[PDB]
Amino acid sequence: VEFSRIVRDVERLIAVEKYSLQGVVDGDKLLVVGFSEGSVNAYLYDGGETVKLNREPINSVLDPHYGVGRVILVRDVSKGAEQHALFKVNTSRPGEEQRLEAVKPMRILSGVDTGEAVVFTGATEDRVALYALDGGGLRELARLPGFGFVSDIRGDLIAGLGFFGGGRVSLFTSNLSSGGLRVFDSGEGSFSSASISPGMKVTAGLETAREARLVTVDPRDGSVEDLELPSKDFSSYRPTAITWLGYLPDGRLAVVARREGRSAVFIDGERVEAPQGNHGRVVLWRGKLVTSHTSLSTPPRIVSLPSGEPLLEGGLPEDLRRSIAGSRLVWVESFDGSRVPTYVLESGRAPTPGPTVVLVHGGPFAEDSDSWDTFAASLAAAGFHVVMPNYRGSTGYGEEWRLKIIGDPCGGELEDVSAAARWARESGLASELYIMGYSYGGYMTLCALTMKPGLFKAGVAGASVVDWEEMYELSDAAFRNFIEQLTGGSREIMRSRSPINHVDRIKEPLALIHPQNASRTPLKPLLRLMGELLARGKTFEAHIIPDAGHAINTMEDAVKILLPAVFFLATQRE
Amino acid sequence: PVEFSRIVRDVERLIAVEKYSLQGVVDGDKLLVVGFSEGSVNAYLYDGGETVKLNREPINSVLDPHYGVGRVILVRDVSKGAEQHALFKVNTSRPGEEQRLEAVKPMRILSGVDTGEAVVFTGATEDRVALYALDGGGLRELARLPGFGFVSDIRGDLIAGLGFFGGGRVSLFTSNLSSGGLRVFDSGEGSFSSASISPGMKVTAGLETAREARLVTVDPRDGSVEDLELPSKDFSSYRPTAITWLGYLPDGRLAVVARREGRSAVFIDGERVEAPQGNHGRVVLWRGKLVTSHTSLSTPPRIVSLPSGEPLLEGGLPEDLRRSIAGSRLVWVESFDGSRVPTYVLESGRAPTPGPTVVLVHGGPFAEDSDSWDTFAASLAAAGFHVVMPNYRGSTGYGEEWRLKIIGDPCGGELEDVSAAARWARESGLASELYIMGYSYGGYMTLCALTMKPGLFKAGVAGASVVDWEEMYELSDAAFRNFIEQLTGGSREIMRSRSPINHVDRIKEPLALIHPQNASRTPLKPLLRLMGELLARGKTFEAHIIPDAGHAINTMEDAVKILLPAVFFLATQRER
Ligand code: NA
Repeated sequence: VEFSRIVRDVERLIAVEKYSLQGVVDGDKLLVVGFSEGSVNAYLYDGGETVKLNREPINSVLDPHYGVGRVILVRDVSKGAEQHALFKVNTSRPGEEQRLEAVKPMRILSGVDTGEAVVFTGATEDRVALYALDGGGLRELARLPGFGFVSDIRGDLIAGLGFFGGGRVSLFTSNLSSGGLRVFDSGEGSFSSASISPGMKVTAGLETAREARLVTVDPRDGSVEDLELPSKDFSSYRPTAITWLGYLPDGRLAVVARREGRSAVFIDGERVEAPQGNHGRVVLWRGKLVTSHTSLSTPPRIVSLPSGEPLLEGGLPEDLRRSIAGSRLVWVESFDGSRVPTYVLESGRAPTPGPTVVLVHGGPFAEDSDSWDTFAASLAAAGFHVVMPNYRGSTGYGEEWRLKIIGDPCGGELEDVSAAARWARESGLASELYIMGYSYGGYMTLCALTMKPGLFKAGVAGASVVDWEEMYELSDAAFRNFIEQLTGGSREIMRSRSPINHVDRIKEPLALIHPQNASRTPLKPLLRLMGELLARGKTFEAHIIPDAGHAINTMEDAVKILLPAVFFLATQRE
Repeated sequence: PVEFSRIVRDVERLIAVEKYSLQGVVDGDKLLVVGFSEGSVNAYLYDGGETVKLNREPINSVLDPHYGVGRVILVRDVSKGAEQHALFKVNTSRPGEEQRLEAVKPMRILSGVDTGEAVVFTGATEDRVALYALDGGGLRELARLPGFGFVSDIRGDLIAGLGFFGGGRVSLFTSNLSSGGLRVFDSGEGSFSSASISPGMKVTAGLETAREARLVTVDPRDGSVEDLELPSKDFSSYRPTAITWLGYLPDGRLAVVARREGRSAVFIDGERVEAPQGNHGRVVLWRGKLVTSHTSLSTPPRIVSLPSGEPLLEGGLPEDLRRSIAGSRLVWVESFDGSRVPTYVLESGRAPTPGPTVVLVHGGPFAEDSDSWDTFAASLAAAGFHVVMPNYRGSTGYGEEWRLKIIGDPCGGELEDVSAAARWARESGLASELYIMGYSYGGYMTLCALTMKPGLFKAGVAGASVVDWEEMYELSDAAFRNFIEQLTGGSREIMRSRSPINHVDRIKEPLALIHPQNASRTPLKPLLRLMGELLARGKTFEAHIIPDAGHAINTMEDAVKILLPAVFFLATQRER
């Protein structure tokens, strides 16, 4: 088909600037970070115009207290390095950077700038520690028992989140003046967000096996109670996650919470009209609410609420814009009676019924939400509708649903994926069906083509697992433990659920995209698969790529990993 | 930053450009052309400024028609690129309706002629190469051939052809439609090159000797050979080194296309006929005028009238792509033993001088880089690489002696010629950095260069490559087993010692492997073993295996998939 058009469109989708809202600084300017093709810059936004604060690209910026007249840039000390330096920029003098020399190179994990002290967590060779940098120099407030993140500061009280053991995220506090550490264990749940009330309590999002709650943790005694808000929109929403929360300067509590792959914005419990998708932090700016917004049809952008009008968004050309046309959540009926929550991104370049890709997510412990995805957008741009099923094993729909995969790889979850394909069929969406996925999704491609021949017209398997038994034996102890958990410790399940053992059954074209030198997705087992495919007469395409990396950031990453899947599907279509 | 979308747009347009091959004259004076158009290889009748498509699904070729026959025999791969072909008849009055010739099971069809009453062809199966005759009554094996063999011409009961029956030498052969059998004629002077049966039932053949070519008359009844005297001396004074094609026209005149230094000339009964600079194919008589094909490094294959040179059918390139070729030249590179390697150089209008340069190594090995259109070289020129195309020993076009030097010595003197062309590029001031790329025997040469000459090139692209002579032999059809024997001088030691899979530890440069999965000449299995070795020995590489495709690419999509990875790879290396 139209190869150069697909490439031009992929270039634009890769290059589109994506924005996140960091806070309000200086006198009522938005601090926003923009990401374009693996390059991060920080900006002041003030009504139409953006002004870049940093010189060379950065990693991130620390969280500013409302109105502070400076920004703290976090920047990799080397190309790719996992160690950082801190640089201050005065908001009145953008582009002029002052290296914070008192802070040696370390892995900067998080931070908040009070305007009087930069309070941050960092990992060195020796430790993870909470630090404060002020006029007198650098102080270590506390050593932390593992990775921790500062969430908020009000006066001398510091609140944060810690991966301090037990499998879940604890809350912690420290004191700006005297340091120390107080940890508040999350019990059956896991803390997701925290902000300090004007009354010096820690409001926190506490995610659980089912619904998330908003709790008040008293830092004087560790008492935890459900926090009741003046408006009951938030509690009647029944969130499963709490993304972020924060007190606004007027003392009202802003909460962003999620359920079923989309978020909602609340101010003192009252829900605010917001564009469908997912949202980030909320600020009050010139007396109006502002957030970031993303969806399957919309790259991360800054919007005004309640209108949803974009204040800052990357440009896509009209033609590409119209190709990526609208997302929706459908509950697909599987075999169990179970209902598989499935996102659908419609293509403006495909008729209905049209060519449809079931794009299976990796993990498996991950979620397909209504959030911008370069892969789904590229497929839509190339004239495919995209179906993204949260097969059992997925996160975002409670622990019971995630746990269903355990013991049963290439079982119920493959039935869920197949259920989503039949639904695409059964609803009038799909004229023809393809499967594509990476990581566990690549494994699902192979499982589909082996266990459900005739379901899909062709399949793309990226960074797939081909044989659990071999993998278990090749692997490091972390990955070995996962394989042991997934398979229920049965060598018999390792074998029967391994697609290399069922190559005879494949009847459809298969494209393999695979890293040449990735430690946890090794090439040898894939060479075996290809040998098995060739021996048994099967149509296959293969692309073996050195240094594939682990995110599609640049056009080069896309050309290596995404383009071959798209060109392969486009040629299989016609 | 690599200009990916610009590269794809250029590569797609250069692939897409229509290309034509002249095949004969059928029915009511209609030209029979094979054309790449609408993204695939098809067969067409041309007459009265219009084409009519004969086939439905894409094809590979057609059999040579006798003049005025009322059908065309399509040759189509029915094995998704593995080159097991079937034959399909189309009546010229009913284009687009195909009758499969079911009496011929799929096999590798090598050549053929359709008299209108007998379809005569050569084909290779697992156990033999054979000359076949097919009629309304059935299929006959006229003779088994001791190697690759090709039907050249039929007049009456007499069949003439050419055979690779030993030592890289080409023999003439005859058979009889009525009675079959095989007579082989070998020259002690060189190799026969094309053949056509005179009205007097002699076989006129090109004879390529050590350093020149000439025309001879072979009497098939007693095997006598004499020089053919022509009524014009232009041919003889032209001093050709190779014969491209010859054929008797219906009016009895003898058309000869002969060449030297990678450009051809057209002669009718010895007389030189004005033709566009480049290379020409077959000459046909159409409505009393001469028509041939024409190509050059800047000119995709087209069909032209002689002596005007005016095209009847041609594809056009847009100005931007036309300017991306700044020029071409033949240079003579001095090799390791003093031999002068005739080397075509395609200068990019998009590269500085000195600039990034690709040594693009031809396949075969019995093939040549000439002043003839090369899609791959044009794509490289468009992506900002100069292209150096060396006629390493084993190449055609420069005499039997140069061609036969390769026999028994793969990855020997011919690799030194490739390496000397590379050195010349750098030493002459053309090349700022050097890459190697090739397909088939050319991909063998990439692998041989990176194993035997580490550090000469910055990076290599090996497409459809020979990896291991030994395993390829075991997997080869009767024809290819024989050919492999000839190339290796029958030595299993040469088979091992000259296979790059046995020298993977020596590789120091980045390598891109490209291979059609159903390639039946250079199979995929040894490539998978090469990948295992590269991995075991900690070498960095990328690989691209193309589905439902083989050696003979006949669609735009498969061409894009075999070419684009190479250009992307080289573009990226250039920024390294
Ligand atoms: Na997703």
